[PDB]
Amino acid sequence: RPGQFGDIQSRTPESEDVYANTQLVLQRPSAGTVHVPYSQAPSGFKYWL
Amino acid sequence: QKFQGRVTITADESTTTPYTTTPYTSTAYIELTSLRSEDTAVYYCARDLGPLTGYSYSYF
Amino acid sequence: PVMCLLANTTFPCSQPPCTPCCYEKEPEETLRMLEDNVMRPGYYQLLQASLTCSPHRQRR
Repeated sequence: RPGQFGDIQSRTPESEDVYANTQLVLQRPSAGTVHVPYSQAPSGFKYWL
Repeated sequence: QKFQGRVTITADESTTTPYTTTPYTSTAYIELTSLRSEDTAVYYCARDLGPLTGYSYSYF
Repeated sequence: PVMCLLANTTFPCSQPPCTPCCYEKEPEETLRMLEDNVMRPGYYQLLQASLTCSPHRQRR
């Protein structure tokens, strides 16, 4: 689950079988700017540390 | 010192909001007053980096 | 029009008390009006003519 330990998971330190549930949402750009804005829960690992 | 009090140089406020992600523009005007034949010339506006380059004197 | 105070004499507020080059001639005389015209509406007309309008030469 997002923003908690194990928000991203991987069966081994070399597997490509990534599971992730960061609840990433893309948001509408603004003011004639070219960029991509978004919202996601910050890394649940960085929090757990 | 030759042109002060002969001349008025002035400009129009371009935008007061903390924006312009649009292309920037600025507009200037010059008035010459009490004209004599010897004031005849071609006149150029030119861009100057003097203030941006640490308030140095100009190069155009 | 409207009328300035000089010391006893009066003059129209757009017009000078003394010219040409009002302050540049006589600083300690140009004191006389700026003592007491502070309450009057004409002060910024008198000040423009005396000290700023066209750097004491031609036209704005």
